[PDB]
Amino acid sequence: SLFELGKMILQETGKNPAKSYGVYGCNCGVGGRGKPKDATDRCCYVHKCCYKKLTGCDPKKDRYSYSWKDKTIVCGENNSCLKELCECDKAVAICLRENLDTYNKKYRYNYLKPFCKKADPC
Amino acid sequence: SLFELGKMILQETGKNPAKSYGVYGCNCGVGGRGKPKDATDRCCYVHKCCYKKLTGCDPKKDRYSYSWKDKTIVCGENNSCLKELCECDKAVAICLRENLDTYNKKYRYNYLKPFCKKADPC
Repeated sequence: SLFELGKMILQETGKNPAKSYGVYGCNCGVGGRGKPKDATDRCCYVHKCCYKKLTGCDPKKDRYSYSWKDKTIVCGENNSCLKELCECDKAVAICLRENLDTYNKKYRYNYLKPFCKKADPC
Repeated sequence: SLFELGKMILQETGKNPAKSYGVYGCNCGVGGRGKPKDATDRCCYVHKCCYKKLTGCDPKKDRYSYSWKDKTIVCGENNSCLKELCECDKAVAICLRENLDTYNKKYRYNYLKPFCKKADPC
């Protein structure tokens, strides 16, 4: 769920998930996908695409087990869907962190997501 | 559109709309409605309901004219839906502004809007 996702992003990036990625670019946070504005945004793009593919569980609300072991998100062996969900979340948290170097505050508070160029299909 | 809306919110509240109301509470910013966390959130609640009554225009993207006259949002005539849209946006900007005094930064960055109690029907 967003609980785990939020925590992962926090654990990885060291950033407040909602603050730094709640309305970032065309893909981070709620809204759907749009043309990624940068690497950070594409993390979220990929992440949402990851969600799209998920069947059998709710990415937003379904809880799952993961742990923070040796500063690594380790998804619990939940079930197939929740594991994928966890891995989606882990991936984006890692991705967001990996792309903190190009994280652009200019993209941080995007009130204009619907005006993002349409996203390619996932 | 979110251009006018954001601008209205800015003009009324002085606040960066996406920062302060992009992810605030259960109702502000993208996402839908939820039980308002407070008066600010309830503005957005009312706003989103206001949107629900619109037909013939896209509240997110359809631009419309309004002027900032005597520190008042004055909706241009536009057309019926855009006028009504503008009035929705005006109302929430005003409401957001009116409720700055209880604007709670602890609701500002809600990564968990899906976990908000379900909104009442509009």
